[PDB]
Amino acid sequence: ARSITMQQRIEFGDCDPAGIVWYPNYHRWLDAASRNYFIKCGLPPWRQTVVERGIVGTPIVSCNASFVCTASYDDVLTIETCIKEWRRKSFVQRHSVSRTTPGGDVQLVMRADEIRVFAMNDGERLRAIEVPADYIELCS
Amino acid sequence: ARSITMQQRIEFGDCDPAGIVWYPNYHRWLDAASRNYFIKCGLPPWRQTVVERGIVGTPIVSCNASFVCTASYDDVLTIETCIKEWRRKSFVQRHSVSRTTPGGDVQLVMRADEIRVFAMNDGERLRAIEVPADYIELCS
Amino acid sequence: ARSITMQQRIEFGDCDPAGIVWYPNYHRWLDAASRNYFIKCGLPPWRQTVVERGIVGTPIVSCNASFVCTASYDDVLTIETCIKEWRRKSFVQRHSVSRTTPGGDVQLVMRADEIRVFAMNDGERLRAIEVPADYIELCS
Amino acid sequence: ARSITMQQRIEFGDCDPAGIVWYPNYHRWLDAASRNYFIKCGLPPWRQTVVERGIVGTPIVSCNASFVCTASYDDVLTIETCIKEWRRKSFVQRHSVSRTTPGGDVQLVMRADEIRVFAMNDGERLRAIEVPADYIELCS
Ligand SMILES: CC(C)(COP(=O)(O)OP(=O)(O)OC[C@H]1O[C@@H](n2cnc3c(N)ncnc32)[C@H](O)[C@@H]1OP(=O)(O)O)[C@@H](O)C(=O)NCCC(=O)NCCSCC(=O)c1ccc(O)cc1
Ligand SMILES: CC(C)(COP(=O)(O)OP(=O)(O)OC[C@H]1O[C@@H](n2cnc3c(N)ncnc32)[C@H](O)[C@@H]1OP(=O)(O)O)[C@@H](O)C(=O)NCCC(=O)NCCSCC(=O)c1ccc(O)cc1
Ligand SMILES: CC(C)(COP(=O)(O)OP(=O)(O)OC[C@H]1O[C@@H](n2cnc3c(N)ncnc32)[C@H](O)[C@@H]1OP(=O)(O)O)[C@@H](O)C(=O)NCCC(=O)NCCSCC(=O)c1ccc(O)cc1
Ligand SMILES: CC(C)(COP(=O)(O)OP(=O)(O)OC[C@H]1O[C@@H](n2cnc3c(N)ncnc32)[C@H](O)[C@@H]1OP(=O)(O)O)[C@@H](O)C(=O)NCCC(=O)NCCSCC(=O)c1ccc(O)cc1
Repeated sequence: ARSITMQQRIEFGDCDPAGIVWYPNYHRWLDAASRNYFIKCGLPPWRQTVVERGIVGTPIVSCNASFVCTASYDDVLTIETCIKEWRRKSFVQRHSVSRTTPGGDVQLVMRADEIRVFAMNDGERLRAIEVPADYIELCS
Repeated sequence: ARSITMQQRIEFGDCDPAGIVWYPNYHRWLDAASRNYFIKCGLPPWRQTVVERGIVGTPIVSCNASFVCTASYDDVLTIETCIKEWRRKSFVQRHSVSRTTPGGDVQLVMRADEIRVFAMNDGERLRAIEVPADYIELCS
Repeated sequence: ARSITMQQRIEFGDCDPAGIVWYPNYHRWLDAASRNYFIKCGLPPWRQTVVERGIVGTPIVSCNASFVCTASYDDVLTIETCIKEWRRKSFVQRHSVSRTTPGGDVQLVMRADEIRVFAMNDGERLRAIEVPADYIELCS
Repeated sequence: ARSITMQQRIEFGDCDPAGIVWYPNYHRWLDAASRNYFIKCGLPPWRQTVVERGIVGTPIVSCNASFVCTASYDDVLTIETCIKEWRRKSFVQRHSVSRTTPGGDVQLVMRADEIRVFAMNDGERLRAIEVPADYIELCS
């Protein structure tokens, strides 16, 4: 499937007392990579979609993640994101995070399969919508 | 199993432009609840265990999370944490996050099953260890 | 002046590789204490004020902070917040952060004087407003 | 003085319910720009300096910041960092954050003068040291 890649440098503050990336940081990066995928695919920013069609973004409903090896500040991560499956109102977005050894060897760092949905805010109530056909086309 | 509960107030800054908790924040809270469980169970802080026995903490190796309903600033979350299963070097730590409606009704917000391990830092290399028997006893 | 106090526990993830609170975390806490002051003083949540009168919150325009001593996970901080001065469209909000030694001795950890304003979002443009008289009264 | 520049893209999660960058995020970026300055100037990473000479990094002792205009997700910030003054054990590190209008016009977003020190961890006690002469030379 159509894959988008992005890089992410790890900062000192992104690490814990144990000297490695504090895990919630990976989710911050996964969230940026998720949105980056759609922006690169041609969708407008949520600020615009909300005005146009009520779409506030793609909130997450489920996640399955695995942490394979550690990473630390100064490491440059490479994130590869694709849509694994289009369902009805949901979609599975896969992210593979790697880093390179000075050997030119690519090591898998972590991976996550996120299940998200396009949604609208009906007043205070979040509500999922069927995946827009036009969006599927842009992402194909 | 032995369950520990803790509360967490959601702050304005913990929310996104869509006005609800930005997901990585739940993982920050899950991480605090994970450690809180061990502290409440009687283990010493990692600062001390590292000196004593080399244990740096309990890094995460895998996670399965589901987001059931939204939450926003001023909501007070209740997190319930327990150890679901002791394996060899790993353990499954379950966290249930809820909030209360003014109806006195308890709504499930999110849940996560985290797989972690007790580990040591051998120089720059993180390494898992068999779950310490003494720790299993404190947590029982 | 009217002072509001709140507590904040420091978490493992709130610390850096150097084992102490990573500074941006203090600002997260200062922001929560700022809002907590207004909530405790009786103002409604911004979600409501925006609908009622267009007020989105109190964005920061300036800050002067000093870090006196370190803090780490498990330390319980005590934050004291007050309004130091009401200007025209701005106000100076002071925050004093301390922690206690087991000696019953209170140590100053950090302090910050924040300059904020009540504001509205005119479309995409943030705009400060004269401090509402009713708010000054609630905070007095 | 020797100035180092770096870019920073603002993400959806870096914004608050008011749709603009939540302030503590600027400090995260200022901290990365501070370290980036030293790395670019040729100092080794703190992981190495701590082993070699005990230097854990450059903790902050004071800060004076001003927020000039707002920024939001997708905006690309440009951060310019330099050392404004070398004192004895401390130094003043200035950071100027800007963004560009599609007009090719550069708008100042925020600025901060941070006062930091090179330090060591003597056991649990952080301690400032006289600025290393060799470091001053690398940064010149
Ligand atoms: C999102 C929603 C309102 C959807 O509920 P709904 O309108 O009643 O519709 P429905 O239940 O049919 O769910 C829609 C789809 O999700 C699927 N789904 C929902 N939960 C799950 C799950 N646990 N596992 C698998 N699929 C799921 C569901 O099966 C359906 O898929 P499909 O069969 O149509 O293909 C409800 O699940 C909910 O509120 N969950 C909480 C969402 C939440 O708070 N997530 C955490 C914070 S989100 C804030 C955030 O970080 C963010 C980031 C980026 C961005 O662009 C926007 C937000
Ligand atoms: C942790 C480790 C070094 C373990 O590798 P190892 O020493 O070679 O040993 P091993 O592979 O046998 O794994 C140990 C156990 O984990 C189990 N395990 C590992 N991966 C998985 C997985 N994906 N699913 C299920 N079980 C798993 C494995 O089966 C074994 O369990 P058991 O059968 O003995 O009961 C390696 O998996 C690794 O480095 N993963 C990356 C860890 C990481 O970077 N996590 C994200 C950041 S952690 C920083 C953090 O946020 C933190 C928070 C709190 C705290 O207290 C400490 C840190
Ligand atoms: C806020 C504003 C639109 C105000 O501009 P304005 O409408 O043209 O009005 P004006 O310039 O007269 O400023 C209003 C007042 O601020 C005072 N002020 C502004 N800058 C300064 C400064 N550097 N030092 C001292 N006073 C200042 C100004 O003198 C006046 O005070 P007063 O004499 O009326 O008492 C403009 O300064 C601006 O956009 N600054 C950037 C704001 C920003 O992006 N802050 C960082 C992110 S804010 C997101 C956030 O974290 C947040 C947290 C909590 C919350 O409830 C809301 C948001
Ligand atoms: C840092 C220190 C131990 C220094 O105390 P000290 O060893 O007794 O020495 P001393 O008081 O003489 O201070 C050293 C210098 O700082 C100057 N200084 C200290 N406070 C101030 C202040 N408020 N305003 C101006 N200058 C100041 C002081 O005048 C002297 O400068 P100089 O005249 O020698 O040029 C003490 O001030 C302290 O613990 N402050 C708290 C530090 C803290 O917790 N900061 C917040 C978290 S730091 C965690 C972090 O985010 C981080 C980020 C990056 C990195 O690489 C490392 C850490």
